[PDB]
Amino acid sequence: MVQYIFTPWRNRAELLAVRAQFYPEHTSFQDDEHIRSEKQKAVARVSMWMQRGGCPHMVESTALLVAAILSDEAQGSGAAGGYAVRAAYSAAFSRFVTGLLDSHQDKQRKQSMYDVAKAVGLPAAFVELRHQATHEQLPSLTRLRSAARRALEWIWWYYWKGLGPVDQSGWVLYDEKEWVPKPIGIV
Amino acid sequence: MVQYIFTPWRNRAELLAVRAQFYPEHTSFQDDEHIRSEKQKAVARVSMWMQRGGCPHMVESTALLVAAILSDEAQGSGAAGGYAVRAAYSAAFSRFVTGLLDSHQDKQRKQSMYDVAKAVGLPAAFVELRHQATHEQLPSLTRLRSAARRALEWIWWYYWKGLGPVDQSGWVLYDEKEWVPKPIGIV
Amino acid sequence: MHHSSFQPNNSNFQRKAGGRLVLSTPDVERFVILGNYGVKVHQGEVTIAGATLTPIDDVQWVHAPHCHALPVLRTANDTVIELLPCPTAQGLRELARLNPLFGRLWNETSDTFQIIYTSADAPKRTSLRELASHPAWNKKISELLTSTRRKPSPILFICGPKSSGKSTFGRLLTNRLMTDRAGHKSRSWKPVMVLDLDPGQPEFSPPGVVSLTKLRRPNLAPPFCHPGLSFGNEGMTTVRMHAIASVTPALDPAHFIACARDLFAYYRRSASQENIPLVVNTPGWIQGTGLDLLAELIAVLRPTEVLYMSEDGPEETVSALREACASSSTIPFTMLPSQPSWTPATLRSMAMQSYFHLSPFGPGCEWNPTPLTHLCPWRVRLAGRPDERGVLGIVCYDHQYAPELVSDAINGMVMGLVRIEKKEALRGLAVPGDTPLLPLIPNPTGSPLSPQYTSLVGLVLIRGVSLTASNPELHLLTPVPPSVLHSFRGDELVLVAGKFDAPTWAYVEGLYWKSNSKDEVPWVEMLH
Amino acid sequence: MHHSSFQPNNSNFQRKAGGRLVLSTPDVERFVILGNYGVKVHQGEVTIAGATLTPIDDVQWVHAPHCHALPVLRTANDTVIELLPCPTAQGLRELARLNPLFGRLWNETSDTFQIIYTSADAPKRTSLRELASHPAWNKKISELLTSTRRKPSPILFICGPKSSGKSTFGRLLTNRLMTDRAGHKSRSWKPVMVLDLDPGQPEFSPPGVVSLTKLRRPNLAPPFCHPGLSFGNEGMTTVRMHAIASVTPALDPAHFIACARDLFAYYRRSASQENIPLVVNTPGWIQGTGLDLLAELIAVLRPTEVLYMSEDGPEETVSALREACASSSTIPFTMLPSQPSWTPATLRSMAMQSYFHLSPFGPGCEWNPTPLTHLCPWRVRLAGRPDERGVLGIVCYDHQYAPELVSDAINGMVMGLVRIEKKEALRGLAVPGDTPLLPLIPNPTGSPLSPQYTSLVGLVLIRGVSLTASNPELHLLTPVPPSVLHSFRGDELVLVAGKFDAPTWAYVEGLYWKSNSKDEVPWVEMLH
Ligand SMILES: Nc1ncnc2c1ncn2[C@@H]1O[C@H](COP(=O)(O)OP(=O)(O)OP(O)(O)=S)[C@@H](O)[C@H]1O
Ligand SMILES: Nc1ncnc2c1ncn2[C@@H]1O[C@H](COP(=O)(O)OP(=O)(O)OP(O)(O)=S)[C@@H](O)[C@H]1O
Ligand SMILES: [Mg+2]
Ligand SMILES: [Mg+2]
Repeated sequence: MVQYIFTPWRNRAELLAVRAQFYPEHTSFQDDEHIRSEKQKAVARVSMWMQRGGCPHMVESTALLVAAILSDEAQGSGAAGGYAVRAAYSAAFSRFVTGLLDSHQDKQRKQSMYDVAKAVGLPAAFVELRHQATHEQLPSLTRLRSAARRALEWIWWYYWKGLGPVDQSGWVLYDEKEWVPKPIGIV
Repeated sequence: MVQYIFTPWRNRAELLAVRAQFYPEHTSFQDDEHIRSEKQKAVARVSMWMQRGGCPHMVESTALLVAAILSDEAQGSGAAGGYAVRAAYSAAFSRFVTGLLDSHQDKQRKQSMYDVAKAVGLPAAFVELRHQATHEQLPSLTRLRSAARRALEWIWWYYWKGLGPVDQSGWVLYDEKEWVPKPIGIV
Repeated sequence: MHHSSFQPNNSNFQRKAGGRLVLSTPDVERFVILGNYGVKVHQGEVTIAGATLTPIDDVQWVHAPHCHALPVLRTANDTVIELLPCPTAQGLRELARLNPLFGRLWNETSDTFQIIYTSADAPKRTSLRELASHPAWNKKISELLTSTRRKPSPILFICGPKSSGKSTFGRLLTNRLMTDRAGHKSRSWKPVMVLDLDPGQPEFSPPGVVSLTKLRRPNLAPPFCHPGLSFGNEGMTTVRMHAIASVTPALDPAHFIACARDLFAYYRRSASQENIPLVVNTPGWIQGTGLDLLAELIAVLRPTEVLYMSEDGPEETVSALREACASSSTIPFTMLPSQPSWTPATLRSMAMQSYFHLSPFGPGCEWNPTPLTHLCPWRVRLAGRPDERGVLGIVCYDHQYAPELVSDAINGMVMGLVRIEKKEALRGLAVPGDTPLLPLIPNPTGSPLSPQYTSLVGLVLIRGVSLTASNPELHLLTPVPPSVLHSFRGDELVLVAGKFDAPTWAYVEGLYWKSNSKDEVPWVEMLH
Repeated sequence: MHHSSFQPNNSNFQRKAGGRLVLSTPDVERFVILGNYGVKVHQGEVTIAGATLTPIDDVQWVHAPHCHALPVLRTANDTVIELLPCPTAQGLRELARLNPLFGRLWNETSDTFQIIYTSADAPKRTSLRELASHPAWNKKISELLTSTRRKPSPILFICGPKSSGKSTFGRLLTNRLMTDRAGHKSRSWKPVMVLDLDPGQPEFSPPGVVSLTKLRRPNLAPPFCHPGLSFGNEGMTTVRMHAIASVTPALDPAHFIACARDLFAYYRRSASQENIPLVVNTPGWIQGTGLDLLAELIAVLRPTEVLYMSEDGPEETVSALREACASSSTIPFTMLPSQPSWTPATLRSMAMQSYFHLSPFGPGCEWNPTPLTHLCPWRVRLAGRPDERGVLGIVCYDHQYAPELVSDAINGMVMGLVRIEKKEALRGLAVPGDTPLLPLIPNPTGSPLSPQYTSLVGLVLIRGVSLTASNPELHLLTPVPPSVLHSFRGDELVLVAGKFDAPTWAYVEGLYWKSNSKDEVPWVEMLH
């Protein structure tokens, strides 16, 4: 009965709900407010899942990207000065690319990053940006904005779309007479 | 006359002033306000220098770290949600470590990161964190806070302290009679 | 009778009576014995896995799991032994119905223990190692022992690179120091204390907990055959434990060293009167932060002798260690050989799973084979007063949480009951007030509760939180006996929730039991 | 007379008269000639670096810098040549007093040009290469030429990996297509247009600018010997330029391709009437984004023939190129050999420095050896009205700035005067109003001004901004003649400030001149 795969979410309804919150566009002043609110909550939720353990790399990367984008567009003395936002983007991006490439690799000695990248179907632009971002002088804000958004959509067509449709009286030993065996979690 | 080294600042007074703004502690509600204000301006200034070209790696790293720290401590609906800040830190840190190690390296084939790290005098903790941060599951907020602050002080004892003490009438061809040859920039 | 070769050797007349085996051997004879069995020598001298037994000694229960190196029994001249069957082992055996991993771990026969002969008595599709003591190891142990007998209470600091034999060697040291009985016209068995500073794969403790243990009888059993010990004669008792909620201390060095200090302190106090050596085994690092930790540990503890089980180790770590070791005025540092499957992860998991099934009370400790789901949880209240509520609150280590997330985040994981000794612990935290939401104790800093002021009272597994309409409460299940639980007034009791590595085995366990013996299980996704 | 061997060969009677050299050679004779010299054949046929000269042809000024491959002059039978001295070259020569890099770049003798013989006529501490045409290259050129003559206006797309010979080959193609004069009973010299899409190390343009050039005479001179051309017979004129403010287009592919379209459009228009081939040379990438750009370029331009100068290139790039090339219905793709110091950086810098010293008016263009500091800047006003102010504002590409920073940030760097043709350019930007602060034109997007609506009018160097008390103004210096500058009303003129790689040479230049001929210089730190 090896058909046991552990996930950190409670069930499929929780997983789908989060997906909805991240991408209101496909799933579908006050309107913008509500959207921002939901996105914040979604990010928080994903963070919790990460702590719990055993969370798909794609979900993590998605969370990161949305976090950066959300931070960037924030009026009200919270625009992070400029250099911060550029860092947030670079971090999320580098992690995302490194993850994908490392995962789909062979167990030979030293096969090249570009080869693997092409084989999986990842645009060479992303790989190039990754190499540049880490070593050769942190990218400009505009380039990061574009790359981030493209990355998000690509992720959607790679992972998330395959997850469904698109619509001392303080301690009292529990009474050994009115108890019924229920699984762990449910009340 | 090879004694010509190009810098992006105007002169030593500008360079020292920036240093002062970054570290009010050693150089020395309303007080906190003023300090935050100055730090913001300092970060902006450094960014400009970076664009101008030819800027020491240490200054860049310093700017990044201060940017992240500054973003983290911001009440007023600008606390960036949580996941953002953690990314900003990871980015600044990874860049800083990668820079130092890559610079002080030999022109042999494949000498190890740890060896170089020890030789330069960089605590193995930082290197370990770098490796973990990039690949193995983005670090917790607390660890990043501590590491960032330590990094800043270390940088101060490595670089910044060695920079001084511690206390159509729109186009009119300029009159060829009242002109005096001055260098580029001065008026 | 019973002839074979290459692994064991011939015995002689083996008289089976009432379920036990009386075997006589009139020459040096060595034989392996897989299973669960009690030894009670009648005449002569037998050496079993490090402990020498003679006529005037109580029965010793030995568990020999087919996973690790099966203990070998060597008898020195004309002796008669009586091998008894183990009772409590049957309860442990039944645990195989709740997780297939415990299935292939014992004798695949009928009785409790089956003697092993040449090559064909082995179980199917599984190899069968054997404990063998290198000449160096044995000689070194002899040297330490003779020195010890003419000195006071030595402290042995054992360390070295991963999978080298640190644990095995420690086992030998403990058993031999305890049981030795040289020229004194034997003696009695001199007690021995063990300090386990290995959160990763502990001993005498569940995973994720550091602890100090006091041993009277020999330790002839793996870690997953006695994780929890009767808190507070009795064989093995536990002095003090601390919850370092991780499986890799490299998340908060300060707390780790602090814990080390507190535990060693207590050791100092009790050791001072009745002379008793202390054997401490470290996690096992060589590069990075870990090496630094090892250095600091050597500095704080100031061990009499340091044993590095590598002899071909990296020059950097050996050098660093030698420097630190040399620094504390003088410290003998000697290197010893080593020797080159079940990964640490699975072993750790087994330890944890075993712990929760421990029954709430030669024998050592019974096991209750009924699944966790079927048990009756403890119903703790949450809206009371700060003195008649039950749990004082919930603290979090290395990671905070928003209010809404907390209920879903905590539920399901493993936590630890932490008893506050002196009020000087929660000084600085905004302790909740009587007043519906979980009494989360905000801790912006991140750092854990000071070790000098709080202690662990055994891990706790949450199985359901229902805080609605008018009665906030938690349903949690623990192995801790009711006696201790009731005697704490509720005010001095905080709940710590950290990492611990989510008890994945727990959820599935119910399903396995139901299927083997012969539905919207949260977190577990069935592949249909 | 004048005998030697291995590099040149004997001449015959060399009669020196009035400063020129009349040399007769009655056999195939090849000789190198370093320096600056004008050729004017009297009888016969001479082949010089790709162009065939005969009696009925005007004097051709040739600059042969000791840096690149010195042109070789081969004469085909009994001919008489007259080598004239170059005048304007003297002005260029004096530039060595403003930067030592231009010092070691010519004949280290007395006159303007010195013939070279066996090995000892070479200057000290410097090697001396030589242009040699491989048989393959020459044969291929012949094939293209014969095909061209019996067809209309072909488009040759030259590309390949770095340092392979793309530029050199292009030079050959241009010179031969232009001057060839096969069996038609010679002709006249058929014009040729060149499209330079190499921001990195351009030709007929300063660095950081893409441009379309129209050539009448042969191009026998490196890039740093004619960067700027008389905007708007005359030898070399410039049709249109665009400011891609970088030295690596991989900062905004969209703009780059857009520029390519606009320029090619104009080419299409002018080419349509008078048949004229177009030779385009690309930057030279193989991996990453660059390869994609090359693909798109091939698609948009639809070249008649593609030449890949590698023959041993990486399989990935060759394959990719072949796919793209094949896609546009049919496109002949042929590979050619190559062959394996002054790095691109320094060469680029030299180009830029040369540009600003160009005198404001096969000969070509004079050079003014007076340092930039000594010149008189142009005083442009900043607080006027949106029609009588001078510069409409300052835009920034790929990076924004706060108000305070801008004044210090802009000052010192290189920018570009951009003329607005149609008002449809600044549509979307919050254009400043008359009203003291610099009229910064906010551009949140980041993207540059559309190419279809704006053009570049030559780079500008800022030497001082003083916006205080009541008279905001800028002091800037450019090579652009006053005639064009005045004729633009001021309203249709925006200033673009991007990257360009800071003109480090500018600041130091004043100091060098003062010292060689024989104080708080900003940005330059003297090592004392
Ligand atoms: N001489 C030996 N005889 C029998 N088994 C041995 C011997 N030396 C090593 N082993 C085996 O080595 C394995 C590792 O034993 P340990 O003592 O746990 O080593 P370790 O380095 O403590 O492992 P970790 O990483 O600390 S959990 C065991 O399964 C033993 O069976
Ligand atoms: N057959 C040749 N004869 C003489 N010089 C040659 C020959 N082939 C290559 N070279 C040299 O090759 C060098 C590079 O010439 P280019 O034509 O600029 O190559 P390139 O690939 O265009 O360089 P970049 O990267 O594009 S600036 C020049 O300095 C030439 O002197
Ligand atoms: Mg071990
Ligand atoms: Mg070239």
